[PDB]
Amino acid sequence: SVVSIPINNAGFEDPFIEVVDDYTVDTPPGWTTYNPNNLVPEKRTTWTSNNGVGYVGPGTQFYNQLAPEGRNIGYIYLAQKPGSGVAGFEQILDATLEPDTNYTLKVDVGNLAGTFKGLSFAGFPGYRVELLAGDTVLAADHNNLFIKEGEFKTSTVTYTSTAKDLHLGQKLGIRLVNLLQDKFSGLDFDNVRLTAEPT
Amino acid sequence: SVVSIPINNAGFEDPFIEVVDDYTVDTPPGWTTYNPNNLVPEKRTTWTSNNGVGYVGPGTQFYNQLAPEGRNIGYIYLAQKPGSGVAGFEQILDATLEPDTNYTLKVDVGNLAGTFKGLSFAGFPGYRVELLAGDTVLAADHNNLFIKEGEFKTSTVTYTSTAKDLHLGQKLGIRLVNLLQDKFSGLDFDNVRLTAEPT
Amino acid sequence: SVVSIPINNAGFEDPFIEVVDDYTVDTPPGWTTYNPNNLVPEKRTTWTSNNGVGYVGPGTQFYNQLAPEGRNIGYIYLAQKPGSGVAGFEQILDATLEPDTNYTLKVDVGNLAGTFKGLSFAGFPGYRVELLAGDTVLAADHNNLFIKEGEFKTSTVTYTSTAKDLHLGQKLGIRLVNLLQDKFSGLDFDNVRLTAEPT
Amino acid sequence: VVSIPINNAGFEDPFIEVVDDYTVDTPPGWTTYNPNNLVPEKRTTWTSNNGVGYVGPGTQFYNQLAPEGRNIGYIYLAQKPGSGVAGFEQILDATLEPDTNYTLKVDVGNLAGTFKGLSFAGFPGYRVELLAGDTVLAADHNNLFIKEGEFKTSTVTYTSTAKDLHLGQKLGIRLVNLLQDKFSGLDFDNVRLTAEPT
Ligand SMILES: CN1CCC/C1=C1/C=Nc2ccccc21
Ligand SMILES: CN1CCC/C1=C1/C=Nc2ccccc21
Ligand SMILES: CN1CCC/C1=C1/C=Nc2ccccc21
Ligand SMILES: CN1CCC/C1=C1/C=Nc2ccccc21
Ligand SMILES: CN1CCC/C1=C1/C=Nc2ccccc21
Ligand SMILES: CN1CCC/C1=C1/C=Nc2ccccc21
Ligand SMILES: [Ca+2]
Ligand SMILES: [Ca+2]
Ligand SMILES: [Ca+2]
Ligand SMILES: [Ca+2]
Ligand SMILES: [Ca+2]
Ligand SMILES: [Ca+2]
Ligand SMILES: [Ca+2]
Ligand SMILES: [Ca+2]
Ligand SMILES: [Mg+2]
Repeated sequence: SVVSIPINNAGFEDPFIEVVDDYTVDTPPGWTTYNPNNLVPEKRTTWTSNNGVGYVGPGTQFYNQLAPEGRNIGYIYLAQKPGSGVAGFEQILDATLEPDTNYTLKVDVGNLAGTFKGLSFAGFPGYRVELLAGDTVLAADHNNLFIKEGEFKTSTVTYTSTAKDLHLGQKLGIRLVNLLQDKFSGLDFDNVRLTAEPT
Repeated sequence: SVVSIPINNAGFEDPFIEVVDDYTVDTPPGWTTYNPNNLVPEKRTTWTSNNGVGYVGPGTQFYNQLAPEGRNIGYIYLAQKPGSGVAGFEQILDATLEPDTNYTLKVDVGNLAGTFKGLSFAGFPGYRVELLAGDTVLAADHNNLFIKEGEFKTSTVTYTSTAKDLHLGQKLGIRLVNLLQDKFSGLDFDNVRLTAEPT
Repeated sequence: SVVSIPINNAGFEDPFIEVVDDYTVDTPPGWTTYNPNNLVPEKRTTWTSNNGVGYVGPGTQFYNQLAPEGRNIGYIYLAQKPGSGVAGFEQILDATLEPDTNYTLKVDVGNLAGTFKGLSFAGFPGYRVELLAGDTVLAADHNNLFIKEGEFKTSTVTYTSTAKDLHLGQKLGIRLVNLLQDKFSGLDFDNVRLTAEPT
Repeated sequence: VVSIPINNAGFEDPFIEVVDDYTVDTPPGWTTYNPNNLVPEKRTTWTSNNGVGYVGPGTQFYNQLAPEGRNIGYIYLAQKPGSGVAGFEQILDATLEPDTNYTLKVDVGNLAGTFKGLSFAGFPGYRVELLAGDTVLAADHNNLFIKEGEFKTSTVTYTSTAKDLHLGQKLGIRLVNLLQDKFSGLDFDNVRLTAEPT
């Protein structure tokens, strides 16, 4: 009855990282950088806004737990001051909106904890998880969960299509967004799952 | 330890409406028209985009139930084509954002049903319910409930403040939004409730 | 020697209306609702039989002309099925029927045109314009003029009193009647004029 | 311009031999329009009545001969003004057609003089109606001023449209005495109904 919709690099496991708490600063394969406010430069450093993957592995300093799934999470970090805009990840899927279907989008959202190289990761920028059809946002979870420092929680976004939806046949999309509402303005995501069930 | 946050005209019971299925075309008292795309004119007619209150009482042609609370609901109707923008209701409260507090916003959202002499009320434009602090959207439910033709369902939006939140001491706010993602592009709200509970 | 008999609100200009195609749903001031079949309720809505005044200004969707006189017209719309009865406007004048006098009553009658979101204004219910003395209809034009969609035409009713008329000294009166013989079952009136002239 | 057929349109049936003589029974081809039961089944000279009258050479009642042929059709109502209305009705075989301008004409007579001590001064008012089914499409309710001893031609106009509700219903004619005043007799003659494209 309930069907899994394929998503590329849904657990950010690509690329493989060898040393715990190491990370990349380039867009994860299979994802695009959602950049409506042009906060993330094409060429990144550890100083600029950036995104990529990080290995949340045995004895990680940043969390009270391992990655929700496999080795890695996907992160978005924004250097600009709170209120300067939003950015994150986007992926347009091969699947299209079908009529009389219940879509359930689940993503794990992480609030980084601790102190590293004299930098405090206390605080949280807010998140939004969006399900798209074309570039319409069908349904979204704008920051409803409370996520304690050093944990992940599962966001759930749901849409139900009717027989005559205007967006039928448009490609489904997912956006994972750093709201940059506060500092520390890094946000982690993991284990994106999307299911469809005929109504 | 749960506390009610007072909201003016929270069930749109002002003004009194005498005749079932009658309605106003002016901003309900205590509310303002959220109008970021200027879709709703200053001077409204029965022919234009409009908002107001509407009596969903015994014998309603619009619903398979009465108003969620009292006699009336607040409606926002947009005449423009899907994707023209959004509009709805906004109210800024006296209450301010306090630390270590779980805020819970609930609102009933209505999908109007039926026909009238060639007019069709089938379909639904999408909703979003927002909790604000100042100009910031702290949390929002963007269209996650599926709502059948001729029913209301309760949307719940939640935010939890920490001790160090950047928006502490700013005025809480509520926005009820017609997404205009499809037609028929009327949307109803009722029974707005906001509670605050120390963590 | 042609004298014009004063009629209150003869051109439906009270009340003043700001917005083109806006309208009241209350009997126009100076008039009463002629309601022999009780088709028009005391409290009217968008969904009921109604009457009132309507602003036909530059840009109106209803007519290929402006109002015959000033800004406004007086309208009567009947929701009930054709054959259900008649309704409209009546005004009893201060003037009385005098002997050996030619009476000329003129009124412009409007047939609405067009379409609104599935609603059609195509068709016309028939009109009757009546000159009264007391409760007696002295003369009436029952639907003799062909009125094209989106235009007004002038109806003229004539009565010549003799020295021995049964009704001498009775109060003159005017009735503007929606016949409800077909649909669309709204029609409009404007610019009511009554003159008296010694024979 | 098409002539729509009407039976006994001139009230020429029945033939009357003596000038100013008359019948007191419903003219052939017509029915008595009687919504208020003012006219009895059995009529005398004292009751409300209807019939035909020979307005021939030297007629006492008019300044002219019948508008058409020998006879007119009359309606007289004995009841007091305001008691109601009565007259003649005929349903035709022709039915309402769209995009058509219908013109109904009838001459309407205001009887004059004194006869056996009765004054015919005054006039009850008239209404000429065009019908489709039992709907009055159009009517002249007493718009003409008719002088004592004259006939004047009443004209009733209706224009049909493409989606008229009454398309295909039988056309009909009513000639009505309004009983608004006395003397409360009313005469008609020369009923003509034409049709032409819009
Ligand atoms: C030098 N900068 C800019 C601010 C944060 C950052 C990091 C460098 N390594 C990191 C590892 C984990 C989280 C943040 C950083
Ligand atoms: C916020 N930033 C900036 C650079 C890397 C980083 C991480 C966020 N979560 C992480 C988990 C594991 C390793 C690194 C990061
Ligand atoms: C969508 N619109 C436009 C005008 C009023 C209307 C209503 C919506 N809900 C209602 C409930 C009761 C009465 C009217 C309305
Ligand atoms: C048929 N109806 C019912 C409600 C209003 C209306 C109008 C008719 N002519 C009008 C001219 C101007 C404004 C409104 C109307
Ligand atoms: C005896 N009565 C009472 C009512 C009218 C009448 C007439 C008798 N012959 C008539 C000839 C012409 C007109 C009227 C009458
Ligand atoms: C008003 N009444 C009642 C009985 C006869 C009648 C006539 C009316 N016109 C007439 C013309 C010629 C002859 C008789 C009548
Ligand atoms: Ca992972
Ligand atoms: Ca943190
Ligand atoms: Ca309410
Ligand atoms: Ca609906
Ligand atoms: Ca006017
Ligand atoms: Ca029309
Ligand atoms: Ca004849
Ligand atoms: Ca006479
Ligand atoms: Mg309150």
